[PDB]
Amino acid sequence: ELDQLRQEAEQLKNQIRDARKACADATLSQITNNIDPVGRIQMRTRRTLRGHLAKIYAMHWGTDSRLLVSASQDGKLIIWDSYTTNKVHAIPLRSSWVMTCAYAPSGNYVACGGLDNICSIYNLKTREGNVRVSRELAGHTGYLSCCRFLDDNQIVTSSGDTTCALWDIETGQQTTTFTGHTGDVMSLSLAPDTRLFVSGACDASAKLWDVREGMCRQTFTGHESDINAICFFPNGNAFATGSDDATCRLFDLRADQELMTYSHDNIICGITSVSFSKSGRLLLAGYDDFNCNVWDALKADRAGVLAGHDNRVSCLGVTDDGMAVATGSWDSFLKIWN
Amino acid sequence: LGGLILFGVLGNILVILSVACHRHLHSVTHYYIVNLAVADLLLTSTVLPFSAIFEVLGYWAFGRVFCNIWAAVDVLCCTASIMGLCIISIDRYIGVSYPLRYPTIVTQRRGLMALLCVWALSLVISIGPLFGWRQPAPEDETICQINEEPGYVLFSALGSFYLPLAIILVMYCRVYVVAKRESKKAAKTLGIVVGCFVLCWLPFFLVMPIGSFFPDFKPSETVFKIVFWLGYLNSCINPIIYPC
Amino acid sequence: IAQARKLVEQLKMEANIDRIKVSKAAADLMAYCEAHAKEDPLLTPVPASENPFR
Amino acid sequence: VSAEDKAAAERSKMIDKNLREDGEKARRTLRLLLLGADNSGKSTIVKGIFETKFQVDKVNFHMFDVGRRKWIQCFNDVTAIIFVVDSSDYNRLQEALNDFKSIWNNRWLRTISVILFLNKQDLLAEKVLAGKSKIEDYFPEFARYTTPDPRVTRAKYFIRKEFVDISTASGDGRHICYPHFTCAVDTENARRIFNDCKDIILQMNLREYNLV
Amino acid sequence: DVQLVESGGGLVQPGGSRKLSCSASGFAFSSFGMHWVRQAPEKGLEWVAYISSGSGTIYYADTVKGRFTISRDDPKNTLFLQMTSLRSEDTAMYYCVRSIYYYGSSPFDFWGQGTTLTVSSDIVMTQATSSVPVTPGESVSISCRSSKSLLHSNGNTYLYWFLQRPGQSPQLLIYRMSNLASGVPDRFSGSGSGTAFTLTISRLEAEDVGVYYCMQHLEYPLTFGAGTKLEL
Ligand SMILES: CS(=O)(=O)Nc1c(O)ccc2c1CCC[C@@H]2C1=NCCN1
Repeated sequence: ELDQLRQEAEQLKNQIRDARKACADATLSQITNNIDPVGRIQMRTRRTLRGHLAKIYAMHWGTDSRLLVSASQDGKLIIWDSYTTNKVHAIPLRSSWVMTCAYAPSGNYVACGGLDNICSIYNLKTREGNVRVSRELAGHTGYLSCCRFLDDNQIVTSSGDTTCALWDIETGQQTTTFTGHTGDVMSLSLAPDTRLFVSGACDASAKLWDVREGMCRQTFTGHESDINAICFFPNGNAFATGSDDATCRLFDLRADQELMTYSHDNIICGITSVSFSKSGRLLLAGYDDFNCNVWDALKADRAGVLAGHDNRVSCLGVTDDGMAVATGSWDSFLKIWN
Repeated sequence: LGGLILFGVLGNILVILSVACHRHLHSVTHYYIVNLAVADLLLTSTVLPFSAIFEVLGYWAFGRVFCNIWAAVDVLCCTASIMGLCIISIDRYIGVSYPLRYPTIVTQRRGLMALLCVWALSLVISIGPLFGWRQPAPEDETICQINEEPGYVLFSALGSFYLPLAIILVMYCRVYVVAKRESKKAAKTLGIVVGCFVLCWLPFFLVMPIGSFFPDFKPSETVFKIVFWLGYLNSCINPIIYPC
Repeated sequence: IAQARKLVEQLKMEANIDRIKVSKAAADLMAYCEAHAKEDPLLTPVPASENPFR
Repeated sequence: VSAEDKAAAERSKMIDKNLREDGEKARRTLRLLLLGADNSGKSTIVKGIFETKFQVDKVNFHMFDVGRRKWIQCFNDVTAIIFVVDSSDYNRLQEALNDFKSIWNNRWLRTISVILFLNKQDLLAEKVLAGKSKIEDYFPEFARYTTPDPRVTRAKYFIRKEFVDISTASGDGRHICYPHFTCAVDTENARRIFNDCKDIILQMNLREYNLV
Repeated sequence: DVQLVESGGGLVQPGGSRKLSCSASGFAFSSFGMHWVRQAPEKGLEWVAYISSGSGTIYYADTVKGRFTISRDDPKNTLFLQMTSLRSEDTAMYYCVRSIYYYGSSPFDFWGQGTTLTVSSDIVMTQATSSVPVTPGESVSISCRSSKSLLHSNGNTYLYWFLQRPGQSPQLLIYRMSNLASGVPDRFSGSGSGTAFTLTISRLEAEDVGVYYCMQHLEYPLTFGAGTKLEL
């Protein structure tokens, strides 16, 4: 019985690989070979945010493209006004070990989590004038590595117990569980329509999940190490992953296969963060060699380097209007580039 | 001449910028390096150009009112630099003798107190001549002369070099004892650190009281200028070695 | 034993997805990138008057 | 430039002051990462994520026990790692050595010193005296090893020699292992951790001051 | 839950001294800036004084500067206004108003009750209308004018609208000329440009009668309007 099922699974994987091969006539490099190159891009540090006294792990932009939130080892979740570099809020965290933070699309809530296996959601708009914790989602049996808001009441989290979860903040219990990863899930990216999302794990695998039914639709492989970062294309028909093998990869949902690989012989260090520009032409990739790189997502050519951090770059995000890029690092400084 | 001023100002500005560029410089041991760099920057930016113009022209140009102030800012900057070296040595001694009690001994709201006390003592020493205790000024304003009043020379020289020197020597001897006990690398480093300070300041602070109290053994003007500029050399050299 | 059955069920579910050619998807991505070139403040420098971060 | 902007800036400065106060308060604590494995007795070495705080000589130590592949990079700035090994069980000794080698050669722990705690030495002595199980059965090198009861001392020194052989290889002196032998009824582990942390901080300060 | 009670007041001889107290409860009093605003027995609202969070900044109106001193005791959650040499023009009703200042905040959101006191250049805000008779269910508009443009270089138009119902303390309706205060029905809307603003209410209902005030927060001193009185 077990041998028959294993042989059937091998046959199914061979069929999937053959189907993917049959639907690969050209390549993204060949099609965009006659396109006009982006050229040289030189962003400069417009703002430098100081006030964190330890390594910064996560950073999320608000939907107004002006407020942002960052989380550090000092037990601090700081909400900054990026235009004037004014600390709008400073939230003390119950657990000093936090690896992720999120900003609600409405701007009324923030979220954080880490080695405590809890997702703490803090309400920012209270009559008392202080930021209080609104909810504490529990149920994951591993550390939380990412969390993203869908509404003011629904949040998707990825944990180190090889599972993802869609919660209900009002009730405080999981409404959907996403299983199928064998290693720890390190990142997740919500689709622009918020009907699907993608999760990358330590098994060098990315999975596309449908939020409604709650099952994996497509599985993407090709990395040779743990996937640390993942981000959706602006139109929601593709996504990009960064891994510890010093490579970035672009996968297409409709083609169900890899399109482009962004790597260089000089780079031998893993990617900690990844993001897309508003147009999707630029892929921002943060590395642990103390600097970030900009890739021409259609030509796989490095269009510029964001340097100015003296330690490992941990988080990297782009505003919804595409004005600026915020990059955090382990030197406790997060910078804004334009 | 000018090259020394440029080198010193560039080194001090670079040290100041580099300290603020990273948050690892949040401890008092970097505040002290910032204080030393600020003192040397102020010196090489304000005092040193006037001294070089004095050496080039050979006569005061800013006037008696505007050169008597130059005889006090120079003292203030030099004393501030020397006491900055002293507090750096004290901080290193406390950090070496008490490793895990250093944060609860050398604390902000106390390191800042030491930082302010250094400049307080520097200004107390330097406001001597400005309030009257100085030699009778010459009638000709085109000449500007140092304050060779024996009492002021003794007091300023003592409280500016000899009092800091004893503290530096004691603290660094204890640091050397601990370093050799806890385990030649420390010997060379401490030797360089002490030797730069001594070779730069001891000649001037030895030939000054000698000329002030023993006119028979008064040295020449050329060696006087050399030992005068050795302090400027110390100010220019401090950012080369102390941050590194 | 049930793990293998779940795995083969998942593989059968993922093997029924209809896949378009790589050329069509690449063309769609290129068209999306071209249609929004003028709306990307990072791709092309913005004059300092309209730049929020000076 | 605006009154509301000025008030917001004043609020930001107050937040900055509070953050610096909390950071200064938090700099006076030393954090230890407690590692090991089950049956090693790591929980009783000192009398989500588990935390413990103990004070000695007006110094506060925080020991964190998680439960070591991905999250361990979060502990790249701790003062020391307390590794606990159960030396009584020779069956798992090679597993413990492999785990210690993995911890020692980790890229995010290349500057962290390890305070090794060879736990349950009384059980090791009892097993050696009984003679039912022989170390040479699992480690063939014990046959020709001689100590610098004599048999218990020889076995203990052989185990410590194996761990120090793992440590000193590819160490370069940037972090030092501090082996110790401990029993369940021992009560001097806090003092040993205090002394080892003092040595670690002293070496850090000496390296900072460009000394030895 | 949020409550600002006031104590003191009463009859004061001219030239005397009096200390008004404002006790806070139900909110983080330490993080809120505080204002004292007085209303004459038959006139509009007059801004008296302001103390920042942490007592780092204090402002007074030129009418009371020198004679009034504002202070706060954070551990006791108390606000004090010490007044000396009280003239006969200082008889009013005093309110302590909380206001927190950060990006997107709503200053003057909560006003305390009133404490009575009977003693025996600046930007001018103009409310041309002094009384508008209206009927329920009919949309009306209140106009206000500014001598200087309240629009700032940062894009914010620092204009605030307040409603004082008969026998009740003022409450914030609209802040920064467009944003709607929390708890205020969507029947209120605010529009206008520099030096000319309007507040439009559609489907007027009961409990909306009373006085409407336009205040500017561009620069101290803070000045109110005359007050447009909507009556049935
Ligand atoms: C020797 S003194 O008692 O006259 N006062 C004093 C001082 O302590 C320290 C440096 C100095 C002076 C005076 C004259 C300027 C002299 C100096 N400035 C640059 C290097 N050397």
